[PDB]
Amino acid sequence: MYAIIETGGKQIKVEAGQEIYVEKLAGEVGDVVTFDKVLFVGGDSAKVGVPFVEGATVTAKVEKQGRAKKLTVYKYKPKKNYHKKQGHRQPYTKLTIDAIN
Amino acid sequence: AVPFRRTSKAKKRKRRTHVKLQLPGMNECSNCGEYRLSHHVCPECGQYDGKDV
Amino acid sequence: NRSEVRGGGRKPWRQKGTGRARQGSIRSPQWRGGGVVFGPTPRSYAYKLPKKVRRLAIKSILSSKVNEEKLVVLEGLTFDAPKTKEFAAFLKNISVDTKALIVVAGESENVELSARNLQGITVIPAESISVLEVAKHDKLIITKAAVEKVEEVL
Amino acid sequence: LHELKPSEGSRKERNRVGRGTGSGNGKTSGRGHKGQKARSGGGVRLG
Amino acid sequence: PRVKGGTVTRKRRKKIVKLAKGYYGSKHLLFKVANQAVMKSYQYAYRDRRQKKRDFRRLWIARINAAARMQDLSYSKLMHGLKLAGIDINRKMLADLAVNDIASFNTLADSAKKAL
Amino acid sequence: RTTYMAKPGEVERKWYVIDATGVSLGRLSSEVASILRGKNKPQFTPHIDTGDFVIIINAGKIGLTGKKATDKIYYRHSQYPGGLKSRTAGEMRTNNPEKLLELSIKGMLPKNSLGRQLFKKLHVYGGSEHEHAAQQPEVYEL
Amino acid sequence: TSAKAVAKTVRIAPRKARIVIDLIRGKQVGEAIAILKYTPRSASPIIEKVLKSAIANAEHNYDLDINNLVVEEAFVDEGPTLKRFRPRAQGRASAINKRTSHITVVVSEV
RNA sequence: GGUUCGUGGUAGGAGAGCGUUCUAAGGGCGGUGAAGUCAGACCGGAAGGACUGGUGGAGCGCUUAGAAGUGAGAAUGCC
RNA sequence: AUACUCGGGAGUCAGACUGCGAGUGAUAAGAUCCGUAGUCGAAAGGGAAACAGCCCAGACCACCAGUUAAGGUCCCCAAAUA
RNA sequence: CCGAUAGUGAACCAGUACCGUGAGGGAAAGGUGAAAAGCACCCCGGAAGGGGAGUGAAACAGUUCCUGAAACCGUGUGCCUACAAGUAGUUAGAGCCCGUUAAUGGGUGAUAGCGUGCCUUUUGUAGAAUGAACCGGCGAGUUACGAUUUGUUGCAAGGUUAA
Ligand SMILES: [Mg+2]
Ligand SMILES: [Mg+2]
Ligand SMILES: [Mg+2]
Ligand SMILES: [Mg+2]
Ligand SMILES: [Mg+2]
Ligand SMILES: [Mg+2]
Ligand SMILES: [Mg+2]
Ligand SMILES: [Mg+2]
Ligand SMILES: [Mg+2]
Ligand SMILES: [Mg+2]
Ligand SMILES: [Mg+2]
Ligand SMILES: [Mg+2]
Ligand SMILES: [Mg+2]
Ligand SMILES: [Mg+2]
Ligand SMILES: [Mg+2]
Ligand SMILES: [Mg+2]
Ligand SMILES: [Mg+2]
Ligand SMILES: [Mg+2]
Ligand SMILES: [Mg+2]
Ligand SMILES: [Mg+2]
Ligand SMILES: [Mg+2]
Ligand SMILES: [Mg+2]
Ligand SMILES: [Mg+2]
Ligand SMILES: [Mg+2]
Ligand SMILES: [Mg+2]
Ligand SMILES: [Mg+2]
Ligand SMILES: [Mg+2]
Ligand SMILES: [Mg+2]
Ligand SMILES: [Mg+2]
Ligand SMILES: [Mg+2]
Ligand SMILES: [Mg+2]
Ligand SMILES: [Mg+2]
Ligand SMILES: [Mg+2]
Ligand SMILES: [Zn+2]
Repeated sequence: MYAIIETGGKQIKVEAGQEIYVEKLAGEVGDVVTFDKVLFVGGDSAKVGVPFVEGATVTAKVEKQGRAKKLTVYKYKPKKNYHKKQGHRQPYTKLTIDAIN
Repeated sequence: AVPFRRTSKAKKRKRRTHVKLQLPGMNECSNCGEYRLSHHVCPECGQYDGKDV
Repeated sequence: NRSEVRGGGRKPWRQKGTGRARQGSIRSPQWRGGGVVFGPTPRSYAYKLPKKVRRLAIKSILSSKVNEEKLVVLEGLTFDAPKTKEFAAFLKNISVDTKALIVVAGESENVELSARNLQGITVIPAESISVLEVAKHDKLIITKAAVEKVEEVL
Repeated sequence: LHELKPSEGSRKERNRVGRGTGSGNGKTSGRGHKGQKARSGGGVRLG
Repeated sequence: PRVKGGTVTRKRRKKIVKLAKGYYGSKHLLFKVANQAVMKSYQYAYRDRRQKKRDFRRLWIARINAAARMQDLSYSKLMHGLKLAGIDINRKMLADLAVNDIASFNTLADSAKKAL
Repeated sequence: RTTYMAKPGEVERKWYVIDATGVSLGRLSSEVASILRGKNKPQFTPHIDTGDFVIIINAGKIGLTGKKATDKIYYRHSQYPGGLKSRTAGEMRTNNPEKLLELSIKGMLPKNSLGRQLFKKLHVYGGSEHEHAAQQPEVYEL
Repeated sequence: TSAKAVAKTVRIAPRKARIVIDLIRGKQVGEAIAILKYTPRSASPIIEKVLKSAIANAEHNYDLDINNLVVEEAFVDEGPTLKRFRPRAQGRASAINKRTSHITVVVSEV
């Protein structure tokens, strides 16, 4: 059994015991996160949300609050003496999925 | 008349694929026991193979 | 600059036709041994603030020594003969230990010589008490005789 | 002497022109393009 | 005091040359062409972060179109069906169902047919 | 992230036999180009080749609407001066129908190394018979 | 173990020396010497002495068997160039590079 | 501390900064290996900064402030 | 939700095309010269095959999320063989 | 204030070498080690050069000998490459090979999408306009004295000294 959940303005397919990186949630390293927004539930007896399957939660524990590997964002305009370097590290939250409901 | 662009290292190396020497055509003698050019006199023995000169 | 460097004078080659960059002197500043373009010229850096500011400053730095229990006041400070050992013994009695400015004013004699060969310690008559000299020294050791002289001016 | 803090606003850092385009005063160093006012010692007399 | 150019120039050029590692010939050795190559690599990477999002949505749509035509729907009918049905599953997710559990995708396409 | 990408040999390439009898040259061709590129499979990966093999039979009976039989000209240039030869679609359907469909379909495949691989999966026959019985080809309908 | 010999700063352009050194690289020392003997190049006698020095070094410093030796490495590195001038037409002088070579040969037992 | 409206940009105005050499003061590192140099998958929004290891064999950081020969890819630049 | 006044610092005084209104021209010019609006200049993105000046539309950074504009939906090539 | 392209043209037998009929022009070029302890002896070689042995903390300090960057030249080999149309990357991405400052790592890159160097100058330049062979060093708003305006500080109907 697997569920489709809406997190960080995105959707992800989650199976129990899977590790997922999402956009930064409120949480501490151990806190149990809940996902009320479950679009679909898989396996035997498929449940389709309209949208969201009424009273369906995916419970995950927070494994790491991190910033992704450094990206350099650089823009220039040839012949106009314009250049702009900017570093970026997108925050993320590592979750381990406990149970679909 | 003149090179429009400098030739790159890769391109220069590709042109030289063929600029090389061939191994000499040589074999060991019977008498001398040493190497010699076929169809030449062997100077180690001081003769033409086994045929004395 | 390019005028002061030896030689130059002639155009190294004709303006046109040689296929080279146009040049006016072998001492033009982009040339190896050429003149420097701006760079240091001898000048004075000296300047004084107004007298009242320079007075406020000496009064303030003194008050700051009193606010920090850094000013020690001696009844007198005299040595029978120049003896640095005696001077080092004196500083251990006062418990100075750090850098210290000693301000005397006549009567006191052989003090300058006694303390000339100590590394942190500087000795001045009371007339010469300057902001920078007080700033450069943790503790300020001043005789009563000196104190009167410093108050006479400020 | 190891914690001198001059009066806030009393000193500013001078502007150095012709040190790169990031500063905004690179290349033409504030003079714009060509004409008499772009030249060394260029500039018509006062009035 | 005189400040000679020392170390800072070498340190700055060598960083740029390192960012050109893997580039063909002179582009990974020489500061001037390395610097242009690196500037251009960043420009492409900025542009391709936008183009990557477009690229994947086109890939998902093609795969959904395939999976839906095996159910006698076109992509345009299926996505209309799901909108009417109220289902809000996005194309990345449908595309994954259409490859990994076609049984589930067929269930969603059933919901779509019902809404139409 | 997580989007599936077909690996070479992973997806099962099937053999299809398509009867061209009376279908527009295009219309036949656009459908086949899709089957070759593997656009009808959810496993479609743009950089791989997940598509099927196609045998076209009866290409001598392919359809040409209007006056295309006499007026659609196929051009070749040798790259010698004045070296432009021309054939009518009708003449070519009669004599080299294999070549007619190959030209038609080669224009609707990607113009790259992968597109050149796809074209090798196409087998056109003027008549009704092929020698690919060993590949157990399945009939396909348009 | 393996024996080295180098001829440092030989007057002989590296290119001219490399074209011959390429023939011996990996050969048995017996064969290599014959290749140098019957290869009619200016580099040949120079490379032969380096190769024979390598073999002497391998026989005297390391007691290796001179009947079981293959040329493991052989390379030519650029030495310091002698800069010369050739007077050309119209008073112009064109550069001449009298190039030098470091010829290294390494023999190994097998 | 939060709401709201913003954040394409040449000449150009405004601001805040990075780094270089030197001075002062303070506090440090260093033959148990300084600067330099080489390498790396580390850190910062940028200029940039570390850490580890090799080479090197004697000097060099840091903090606050000050002063400038203070930053190069282009000049048919000079060597 | 700007305006005005006074100060410090500028750059600009080669403009281009498109639409509309005129002149000059031949009711020619990617011509020239004004007026007026826009875009380019100094604007990346999508469309117009490619294409500064046209159509759509303004890039603070990240996302393998969504909706739309012009323009599109047989194949190249995303979407109707509606 | 400079620290060997700097500082004198000249740290070195430099106004030398060299150039010029002449007046005159005018360079390049510093660093073994604490100490020569400057490599006996053996070996290949005519020598040069090398390999051992030895000295030394070090000789990858070996008489132009502190360090020893880049261009450039080679040797070796992990991945790729002989149906391909390439501003050389970038995004997607198998396969193979690795294993780090251990973190949604490193090398390579079949194949797919996208993609007209940098600078200058221009209404407009991928430009069939300009400039640069490459690498390195050096190479351009400065100082003095006045003017003005902003900021800061002191004093204030006063403020301030110059020589
Ligand atoms: Mg003069
Ligand atoms: Mg030329
Ligand atoms: Mg000088
Ligand atoms: Mg500033
Ligand atoms: Mg400014
Ligand atoms: Mg600007
Ligand atoms: Mg510039
Ligand atoms: Mg200019
Ligand atoms: Mg102008
Ligand atoms: Mg102007
Ligand atoms: Mg969208
Ligand atoms: Mg003559
Ligand atoms: Mg914006
Ligand atoms: Mg802006
Ligand atoms: Mg230093
Ligand atoms: Mg400078
Ligand atoms: Mg240069
Ligand atoms: Mg016009
Ligand atoms: Mg108009
Ligand atoms: Mg302009
Ligand atoms: Mg645009
Ligand atoms: Mg386009
Ligand atoms: Mg442009
Ligand atoms: Mg839509
Ligand atoms: Mg399609
Ligand atoms: Mg000099
Ligand atoms: Mg030096
Ligand atoms: Mg050395
Ligand atoms: Mg072919
Ligand atoms: Mg091939
Ligand atoms: Mg060209
Ligand atoms: Mg040129
Ligand atoms: Mg002023
Ligand atoms: Zn014989």
